[PDB]
Amino acid sequence: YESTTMPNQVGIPFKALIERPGYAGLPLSLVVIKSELVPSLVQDYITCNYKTVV
Amino acid sequence: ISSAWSPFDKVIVYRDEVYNEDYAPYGSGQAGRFGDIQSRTVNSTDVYANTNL
Amino acid sequence: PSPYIKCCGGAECSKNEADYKCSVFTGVYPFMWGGAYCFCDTENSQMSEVYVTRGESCEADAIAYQVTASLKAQVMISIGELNQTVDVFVNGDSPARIQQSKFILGPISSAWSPFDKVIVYRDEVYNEDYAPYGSGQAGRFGDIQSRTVNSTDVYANTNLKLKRPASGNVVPYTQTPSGFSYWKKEKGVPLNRNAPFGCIIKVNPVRAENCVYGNIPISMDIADAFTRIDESPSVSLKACEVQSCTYSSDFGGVASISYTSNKVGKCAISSNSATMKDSVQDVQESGALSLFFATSSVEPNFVVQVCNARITCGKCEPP
Amino acid sequence: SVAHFEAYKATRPYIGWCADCGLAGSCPSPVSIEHVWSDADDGVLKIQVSMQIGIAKSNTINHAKIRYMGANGVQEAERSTLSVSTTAPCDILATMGHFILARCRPGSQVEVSLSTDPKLLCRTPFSHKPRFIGNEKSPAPTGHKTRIPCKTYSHQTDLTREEITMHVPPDVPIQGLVSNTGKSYSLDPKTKTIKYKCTCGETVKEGTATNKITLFNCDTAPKCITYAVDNTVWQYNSQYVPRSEVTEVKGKIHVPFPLTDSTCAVSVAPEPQVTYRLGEVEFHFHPMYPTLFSIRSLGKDPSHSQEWIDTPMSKTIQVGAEGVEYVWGNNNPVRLWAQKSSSSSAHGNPISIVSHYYDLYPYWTITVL
Repeated sequence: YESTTMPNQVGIPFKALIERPGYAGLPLSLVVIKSELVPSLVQDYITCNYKTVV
Repeated sequence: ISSAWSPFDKVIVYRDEVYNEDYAPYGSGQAGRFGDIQSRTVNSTDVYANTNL
Repeated sequence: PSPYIKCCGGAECSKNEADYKCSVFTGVYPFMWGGAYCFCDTENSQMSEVYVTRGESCEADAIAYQVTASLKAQVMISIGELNQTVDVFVNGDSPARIQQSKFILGPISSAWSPFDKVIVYRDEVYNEDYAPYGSGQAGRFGDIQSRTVNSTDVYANTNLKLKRPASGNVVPYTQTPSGFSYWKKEKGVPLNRNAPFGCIIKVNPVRAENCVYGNIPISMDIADAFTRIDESPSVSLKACEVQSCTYSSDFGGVASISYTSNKVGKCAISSNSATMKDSVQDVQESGALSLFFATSSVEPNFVVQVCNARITCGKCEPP
Repeated sequence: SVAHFEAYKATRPYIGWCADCGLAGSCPSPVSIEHVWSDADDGVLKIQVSMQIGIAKSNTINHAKIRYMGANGVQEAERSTLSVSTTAPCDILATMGHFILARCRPGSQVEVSLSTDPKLLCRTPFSHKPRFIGNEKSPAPTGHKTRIPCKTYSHQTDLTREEITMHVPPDVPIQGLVSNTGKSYSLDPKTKTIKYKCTCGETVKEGTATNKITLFNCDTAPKCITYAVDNTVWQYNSQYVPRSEVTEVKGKIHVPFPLTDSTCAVSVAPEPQVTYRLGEVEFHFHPMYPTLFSIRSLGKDPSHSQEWIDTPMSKTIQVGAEGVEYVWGNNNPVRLWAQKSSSSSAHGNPISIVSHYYDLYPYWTITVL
């Protein structure tokens, strides 16, 4: 039916074709191009240098 | 996910290169400390800081 | 949308939107009603279509937050000549100057905060956990996921059953209400009475008032020299009268302290071994004072001082 | 579009399928409910219908007139009666063109009807379930005790303010107009321009017809297709309008009545009588029409249960050193402390002991052990 655990290795061609009983064609080949960590941040403060005034 | 991780923590992201720095916010009082200038309104000149003159 | 017909053999949807479902029925309008609008009637096709659009009810109905709270105090400071309270953060060191005497408001040790994974409807803040990326599906909170409020495209899940016509009338279809509409009724349970040990969470300020937790270290360098002595009357005839004794303990202490003095001056009394009404206080000869207390139930014992001299009370406890 | 005049002209009105034509009988009705949407907590129904109210056919404004188009083409009609009815009467909040605002009662179906000159009605299932805001009502409700937040669809009409799309090039529904009379084909134009594509025909077999012709060797249906159509028509979907085109074009229409926050005035029941014991508080509920009650805490435990209190009962809820909060109806919370006989001076001792001469809390029963 389904379901494996692949390791995340870039550029490795992983072959899954686990499907229902009976011969099941049209396999999944999957390559990982990149993982992309998409940030979930809270802004604590903004800081930059300053203009001093007399 | 089986497990998830990021090497990020408290970070201060310069445009020169991201750098890993610790700090404690609202803790100004003194002439040191990373990120002594704290500004939150970008429509106002207020900054919380400690400086010496 | 109601049906669009394509004469004598159509093709499937290749219109797209934020979410789409599409079925192509073939051979339709078998007797027609003159809504064929084609030569064909024996081989016509109807491309039936549906799509999602995002409503105007995306105001705060509902927004999922991961909170870690920042700590704010409202301490009231009285130097005995400026009476002000000032809202100020307690994260680590916080120097504040009033008449160029140093105060530092230290950090409060929070046992827990009521703001966690919570859901906020605009009707009312509600305490309710979710699983991340749990919306766009049925059986779990939500049925529609939009990443930001401005995003006009959504991943939505709705059920529609389209059928072909088979009669002299014109289309069969049955349509169920939206998934979000089912959850609108459910809400959560109020975020207004969660967390033990104070914490009243009020919807409009989006914050939690009167939260008693831990100890607050405080440090100050304050100018109280002046000229020392700043007048210390010696004191005699020290007595404790206890009256007005009636059971309960969710209100303050009522003690009266009698003494007699041999000088007029000013002490700062009382300290923390008991609680006075007045902290800037004129101590005079024959000074009987009914005064108010407020620690006499955390610490029923009280060592009341009037300057140097002192005694122990109370005497009223359940017999 | 830009404005009320321009909007209404460019996206011509239209007839749609309505499967109630008398409360039974399925016909093209010129009144057809397109959609009912409710995003108001003021109970308001934004009903979309195919007639256009407050504009005439001459492209001028008369509240007395209304403009609709169906299989007699585009006509003006008089309006002096307009009603909506769930399963029981409704009050119309505001009406502007396509859109109707109404406050109705519960019902399984929603009926848009008139009787002045159209003399028809369309009734379509749309669910509107009970609306009970406050906790009291009264003959001719208007009561106030507490303001509650709500959301609503504006009273004011906007000449432009958001859009919705309309689409598919002119194709105006007909139900049958052509028939084989005798053994020849009699082309009826009626009172509109008719476009037909005919396999055969002696005179006409493609053209815009507005006269009567007889065509021999011709017959209705898969080989002679007639429909009346007139230009500059984008319609919004109905339920069961079929339409075919060879090209794909759109029109737009403006949306009066946007969603906006308000506050409503409602009465809830005044506070029930309280009876007091030594450190404990008891509520005796008075007769009133159902009030939702909360019994909560945040002082010592987070704890909460809810019930509708519909009938007189005494409930004992305990109040410790920390507060206890009772929320009754939609009113703001009352907080209550421990009332025994009031005050303290020194009660209790640092080595823990309990009130009066009881044995409970355990501080006397330890003594027994």
